[PDB]
Amino acid sequence: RLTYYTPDYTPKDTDILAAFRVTPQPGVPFEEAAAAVAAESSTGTWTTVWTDLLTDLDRYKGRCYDIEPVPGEDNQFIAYIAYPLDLFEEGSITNVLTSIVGNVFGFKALRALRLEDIRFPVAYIKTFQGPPHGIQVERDKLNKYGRPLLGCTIKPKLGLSAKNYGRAVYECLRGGLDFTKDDENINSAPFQRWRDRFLFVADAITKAQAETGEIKGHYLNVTAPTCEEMLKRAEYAKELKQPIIMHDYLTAGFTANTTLARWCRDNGVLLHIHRAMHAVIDRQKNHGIHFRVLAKALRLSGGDHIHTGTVVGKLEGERGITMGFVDLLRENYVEQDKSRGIYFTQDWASLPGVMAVASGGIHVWHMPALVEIFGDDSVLQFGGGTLGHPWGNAPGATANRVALEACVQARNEGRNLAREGNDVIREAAKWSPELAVACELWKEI
Amino acid sequence: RLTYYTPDYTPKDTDILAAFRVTPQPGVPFEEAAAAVAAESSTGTWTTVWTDLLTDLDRYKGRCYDIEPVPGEDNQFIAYIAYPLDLFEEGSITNVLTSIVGNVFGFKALRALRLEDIRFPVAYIKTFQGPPHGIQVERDKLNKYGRPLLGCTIKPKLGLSAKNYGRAVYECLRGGLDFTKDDENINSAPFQRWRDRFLFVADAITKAQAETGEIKGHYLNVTAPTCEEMLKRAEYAKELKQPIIMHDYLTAGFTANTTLARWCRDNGVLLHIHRAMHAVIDRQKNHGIHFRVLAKALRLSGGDHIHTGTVVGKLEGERGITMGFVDLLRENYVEQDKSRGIYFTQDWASLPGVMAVASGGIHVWHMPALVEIFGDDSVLQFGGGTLGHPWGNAPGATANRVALEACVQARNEGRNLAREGNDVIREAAKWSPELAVACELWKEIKFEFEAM
Amino acid sequence: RLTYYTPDYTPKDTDILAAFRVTPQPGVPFEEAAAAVAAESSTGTWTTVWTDLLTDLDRYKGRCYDIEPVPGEDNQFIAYIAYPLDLFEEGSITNVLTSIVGNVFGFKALRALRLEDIRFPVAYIKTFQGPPHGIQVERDKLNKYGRPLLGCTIKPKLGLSAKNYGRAVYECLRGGLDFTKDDENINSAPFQRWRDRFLFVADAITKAQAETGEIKGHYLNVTAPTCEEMLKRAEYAKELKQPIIMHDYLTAGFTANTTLARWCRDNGVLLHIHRAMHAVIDRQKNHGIHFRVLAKALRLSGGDHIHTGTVVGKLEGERGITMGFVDLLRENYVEQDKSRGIYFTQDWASLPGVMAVASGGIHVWHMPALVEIFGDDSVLQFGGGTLGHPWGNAPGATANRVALEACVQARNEGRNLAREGNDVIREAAKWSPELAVACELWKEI
Amino acid sequence: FSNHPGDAVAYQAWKLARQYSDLQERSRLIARGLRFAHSETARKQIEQLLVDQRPAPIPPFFRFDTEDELPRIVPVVGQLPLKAEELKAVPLVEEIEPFRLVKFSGEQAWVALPGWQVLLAAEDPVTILATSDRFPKQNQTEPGPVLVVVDRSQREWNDFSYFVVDHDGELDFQWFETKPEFPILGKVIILVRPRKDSWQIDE
Amino acid sequence: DELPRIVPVVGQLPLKAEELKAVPLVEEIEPFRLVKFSGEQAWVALPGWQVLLAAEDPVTILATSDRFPKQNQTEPGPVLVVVDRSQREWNDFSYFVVDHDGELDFQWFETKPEFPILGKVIILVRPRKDSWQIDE
Amino acid sequence: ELAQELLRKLRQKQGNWVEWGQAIASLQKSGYNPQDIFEATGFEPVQQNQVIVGSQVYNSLEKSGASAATLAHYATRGSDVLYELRLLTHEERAAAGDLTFTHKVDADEAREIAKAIKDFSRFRILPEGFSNHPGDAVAYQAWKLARQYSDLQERSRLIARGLRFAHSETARKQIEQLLVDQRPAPIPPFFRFDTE
Repeated sequence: RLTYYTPDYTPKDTDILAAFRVTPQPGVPFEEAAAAVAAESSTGTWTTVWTDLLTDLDRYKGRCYDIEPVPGEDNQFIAYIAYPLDLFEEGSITNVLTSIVGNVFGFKALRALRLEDIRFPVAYIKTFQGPPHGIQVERDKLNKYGRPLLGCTIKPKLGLSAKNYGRAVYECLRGGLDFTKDDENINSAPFQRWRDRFLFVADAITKAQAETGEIKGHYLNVTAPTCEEMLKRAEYAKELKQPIIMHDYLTAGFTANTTLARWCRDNGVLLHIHRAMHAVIDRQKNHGIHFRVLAKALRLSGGDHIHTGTVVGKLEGERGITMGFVDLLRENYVEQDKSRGIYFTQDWASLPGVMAVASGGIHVWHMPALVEIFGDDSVLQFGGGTLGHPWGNAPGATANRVALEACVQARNEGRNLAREGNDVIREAAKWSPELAVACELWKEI
Repeated sequence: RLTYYTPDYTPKDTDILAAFRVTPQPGVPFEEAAAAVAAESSTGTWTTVWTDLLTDLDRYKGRCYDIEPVPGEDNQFIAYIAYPLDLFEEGSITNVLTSIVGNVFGFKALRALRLEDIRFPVAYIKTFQGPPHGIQVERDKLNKYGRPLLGCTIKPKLGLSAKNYGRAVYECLRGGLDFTKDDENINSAPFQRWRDRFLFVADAITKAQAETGEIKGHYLNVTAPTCEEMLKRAEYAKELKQPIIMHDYLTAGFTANTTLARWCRDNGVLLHIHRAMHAVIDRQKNHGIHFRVLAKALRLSGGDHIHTGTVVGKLEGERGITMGFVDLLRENYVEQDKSRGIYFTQDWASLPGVMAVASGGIHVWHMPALVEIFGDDSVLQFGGGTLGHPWGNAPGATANRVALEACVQARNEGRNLAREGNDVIREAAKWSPELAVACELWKEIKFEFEAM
Repeated sequence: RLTYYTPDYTPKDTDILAAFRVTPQPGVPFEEAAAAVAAESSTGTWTTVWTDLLTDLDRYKGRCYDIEPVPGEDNQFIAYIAYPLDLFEEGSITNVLTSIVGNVFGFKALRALRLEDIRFPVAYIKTFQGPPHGIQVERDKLNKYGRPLLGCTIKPKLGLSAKNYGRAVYECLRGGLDFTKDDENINSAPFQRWRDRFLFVADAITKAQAETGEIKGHYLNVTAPTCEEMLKRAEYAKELKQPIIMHDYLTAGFTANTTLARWCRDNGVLLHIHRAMHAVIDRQKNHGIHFRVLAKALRLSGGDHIHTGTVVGKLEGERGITMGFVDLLRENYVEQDKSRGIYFTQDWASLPGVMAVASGGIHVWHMPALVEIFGDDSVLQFGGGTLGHPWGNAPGATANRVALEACVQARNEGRNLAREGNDVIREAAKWSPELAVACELWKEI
Repeated sequence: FSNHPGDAVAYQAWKLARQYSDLQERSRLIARGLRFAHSETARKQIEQLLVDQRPAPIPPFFRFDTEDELPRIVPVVGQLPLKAEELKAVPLVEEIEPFRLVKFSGEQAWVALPGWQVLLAAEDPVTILATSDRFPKQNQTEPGPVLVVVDRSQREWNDFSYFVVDHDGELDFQWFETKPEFPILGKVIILVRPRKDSWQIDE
Repeated sequence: DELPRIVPVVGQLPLKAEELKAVPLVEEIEPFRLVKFSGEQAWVALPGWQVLLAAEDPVTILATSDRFPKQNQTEPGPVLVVVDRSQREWNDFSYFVVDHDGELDFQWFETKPEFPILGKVIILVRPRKDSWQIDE
Repeated sequence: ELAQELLRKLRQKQGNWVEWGQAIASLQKSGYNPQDIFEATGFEPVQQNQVIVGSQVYNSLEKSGASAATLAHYATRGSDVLYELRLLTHEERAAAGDLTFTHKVDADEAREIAKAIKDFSRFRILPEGFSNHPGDAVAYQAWKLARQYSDLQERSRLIARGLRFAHSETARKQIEQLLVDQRPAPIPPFFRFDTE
């Protein structure tokens, strides 16, 4: 009711700020739409009651302080809303979401609505643990420095016995990769049960780490129907003295994931986050929540890895948007840059950073690009698209470690991966026959 | 890769079936697009390897068995996909979502994608507790039969002291309503801390119940950052002999809700579910997940109440859709009706029904329609739009209770609430001064019938 | 070594700031002394090692950013030091003290040194629970609004049986006071054991609260040799469904008190804080820590009451210093005011406030002054000096409730307590014979 | 801006300073640009940012959208009843790239329809304005106006669709069980009939 | 969703002042928003961008992007330009069509009645496959 | 005794809040406790205290010469604001009320003003160039606090306040002096007679 549009107002260092992309109905003035979004996120439609005469509670009103139309676009604007610190429960992403994205998406007066970014103030951030361990601490724990880490996707996705899964894991670890992945779908099921898979994967890890002299790990999927069961599975991994587990934070949810993250710091286990069912919420440019927010939320409700997708098959425009939230995940201070889709300067208050996980149909030939774009603080997940290596998993692994070591060596010398990227691999393939069969199987780019 | 489109295959009584609304990119044939969702939701887009000797894993192949173009639409179809029973973890909505809606919504080859319905088979349903208590079981726990239950929204939404909230709750219950809601956003906060709120709300329910001689209850919000904390608050509610609690299931998440629902059966506390952040997923007709599915999901990961919004300022297309999922929440068997948006016949295998909760801009004049549309099995939540009662909350309660008794009484005689609905409340206002002030505070409405 | 004096530096909103009153030795330049205080509080004397060539850790240096000589005084200055947020453990006053007041008081190069104030930044404050309950919440719990609360000191201090203590408590509660006090010395002892006193005090409370229709409480002293025992005693009070307990936070210490404060919020029991052995640390104007800091520390490591002493026998200068830290305990924003001894603006970030407890040789005649100076949010502790009431404890209580109700009534009408203060009581004494015997026993002022 | 590192840093600071529309918020970034700029061409670009004499307003650009399809302009032969002759007379439309213009000299009526895949697929489309009772009654709804689009280049028979036919010098829509000798002038591809206190949340 | 709109096209710039003024106002015939016309004309169907739908009298002109200020690095290309003839009040934040001694051009002056505002520029628009891989 | 009229009117929200304050105080003095009053009427004991003391403050506004704009406004809002002025005397309240009403002061800001006025009233011999008008008292606070800051940017909040609040022209100068940063009279090196 236009008490919620106050453009004079300067937002405080303690306020939570939201940037919604508002697409109002034809004939709806922007000033009203904006004031509706602040009133429905913060306080509600205000219900005047006899109590208002005695004492006023207006300090807890959220409010639109700026209204900026989107150029290039159809009757569209960015509502910049500011909520005070006292609205929110300390350490609860669950509440943040409940208040900010709770009801406001269900108007009729808007055609559509999308939350693009949240400014988490330092004094709110300091109430979260954040990642169980940082980028830094993870490298310390694993003794892996100066390069991206390499992970493996087991195939086929589903239907394998626990012992088979574990044998498939052994090879791909034995052949030079650092991690292996439990497929997101894989929680306990009739074809394969969660304890048998944990035991045999731990067998595999032990043997593969013994034979190779490198710390190995597998992202054991503790995702589960209940908190009881999630933690039961966490605890068995901890009992098998495992380095890392995983959790589908969106499907399981934020209350559940925040529990697990803190458990992860308490027991010193790494937490690999999968983002299943993100595309339901973050694809449509007119309506939803940009992954950018979901990535910030996962940084606060803890994670040590997060799937960020890939930027190999995507154009220059999306590339910059992808590498914006990757910076929000990994860096301590991220400057406001609206060309990259970052609507506020995010200062993280020395909260640890999450490693970005790249995945898709990537294979040896993509290596130079991935090392170039992302950098060292990342995880590269192979075996994701229609791609096999005809000799096995361990030869397939060798091909990608040799390839990654080659590009990382090359980059450190001063070689240009942007232009010599393909040359570096063919040179590497001359001495490594595992990379030679790989190079011939996929066309370079 | 077109081994996932098999229209000659008849689906099994044990299969989980999905109804995706596929909107392929122009140029992309329906057959490929149908078989993309089958492969990218069920098993991997097959990655052929040297192990084709060991690996005849065709059994775990989800598949499209019918392809049905949506009439009245721009190059759009329903993919009916069938997944076998063994894919899913028992009693796990979290897995059901991870498997079905996990990655398939992030294609490029589709413009958009919306999951309209899921057929949960009987054999899979038997692996879920479902609601902590039925509709019937709830009405027996409370001694409340033959009518809708009445709830109250505390205002203002945010900022009240714990003690204030409790004084507010005391009245609204004292004045004749059954329940009082704790706001969804109200979890522990610097202006109001949870243990204080819970304590004073309990002081109120005790008193109001004693004075009235009706079982009163408040939806205490155990929604919280961690399972540790959520259960801590459930336990304090339980320690205060509380009849009912509430929980923001989508925001908190299914893992955390299923825990709470089971805890709720173990301690015999009623569970009031709030659907905050539904409109993010369930609004755009081309992309997301229909609330229908999120309603079915909440019936499996448990709940006793669920908000269904309102059906009063919405047209007869959308009414049929809203009363299709209110049928899915409350009934045992729900026949396939595609006009209503029910894509599959759903047999619930005696799983308890959830009470539908109506909330919106509703006030005393909406009563006749609400009683007519929903029926007895529902909770009517007042105080929600731009509406106050200028005497206080208890007066505002009395108005609604007197109003509801009037209509329920009237319908039971044989009176038509469709036409005489407004007369029934007018008649009621003659003797009740609280309803009189209310009736004159809001404009009434009469009858603007339907056609189909 | 003068890398720690950087007066150009502007302190950040996230920094912890300290104000030391430095009294250096003759011949010691102020610039060095200041830089020594920052180097010994923050980092230490810096030990150069071969590691310094590779990576530099200078961001964690504390530093003097301002140096202001004290006028009126002998070779004296205020060193304003700024430490970054990352130095400190979240929620630990124990650490704050360990870092800031840990070693720096033990120089030879300084004659003396005193910590006058700490600026706790909002983003550090939000990591503390603070008081278990606020001023506001406490009034809600007790149903006592619009006036100071009244407490009683049992006499004699020591030597009474548990049952005697409880009978003495019954009367003083029965006669109109809100609280009674366990003497600070009283933890379990041969003459009286902690469970017997808790049981009989709870008997007394019940009966006195039944007969009078007012919520009563007693500050049961859970102070104890161990954390185990402290909590054991907390738990029995909780089992006796008691409203309030007490704790000598300085003698027991901050690790112990922070445990108890959080236990107090968890179980909804009020926490009355005694400040025994403050005068050891906060009396001497040249050396120590000003109570101002200790009061801030108690606001963070939780408390619901705190003894602030009295301002009846103390001159205009100390009065303003006393009422500065009382404002730091009770208000949300306190403006920098150096005439009152407040060296930084303290913004509390909606942390609940502590009620100030006034005590000393106060009696009925002091009431007008106490109500005037402190206000409603306070607790008035009678029976502290060489003062008895010859009829009993319950008549003595009646005298002070009647007196307080009279002054509070008077103040609300618009009467001036500053000038009619004495008149208000004599008027009240005409109808209350308990106040009449009291008025005649102590000379007015 | 040159490829000197100092220029590259000044360019970053430049690009980032342009999104801020208030001069106080632009101070950190200008101060950096000046500290770092190596060429004099760059240092000017930075210096420009100090003014707040009004600039060249950014013109109202909208984007060629390849995300959604574009509309098609369709010719309208008039309201039924009509002669075979009047539908034969409307020429094939040539859309002039790059903006899909349509130029025409005689008398004509036009409509802009949405870009529906069927309509884009049509080689030669034409509009006819009729009533809904020209086709079978579908549901209970009363006969209303309908806009009918036909493809004249689709004249091959089938039993599942409707066609425009030359009914002895008259236009008519009918369907066929058995393939006819009656002239078919086109195939019906689209039928279309003609085309608020709610700030209330759907809770 | 939105209604697409048919808009008249006066020809390719360069053009004369009368040519634009010779184009009649379009009457959209309900219920299907038809447009009947007798003389020689050119047309385009655009989307129903809310600003266009708002325009009481719109007209299209085909010009190049270098007729306006250079926005980003991209080379001068073709642009379709829409103007509302019923918006002829001056302001400093938009472009107009003016009276350039026997024809018009597009200009950004803030105080100009001397040259007539024929119309206001509302729209500028430039002219208008192997992956099932998933965003994981 | 029909005293149910008070309750009925209180329950039905007849009249303004000052009426309510007086009604409740009449009921209170007539043998009702605050829980009784809450059961019968919607007013919490905390709200009962707010309006009883608020109405007492309102009595002091009209009995000590508040403007008719102030008494008209505080008739139907601002009980919270008037509760913060309870600390001030019968006489002090009327001017304070005017000031709070003029400046559109919320309860938090009212508390701050009441402190500044109460601070000032303890001075026997008034600070030079400041009257005992509440506006002066607030400007004096802002003055005193601005003098400890030695850099002009840190002095901006406090000057802006002093100007907003200063009532006499003698005070407004004192505030205006603070704007310079021509060097002043250096504070001479005073040491203290030490009785310590």
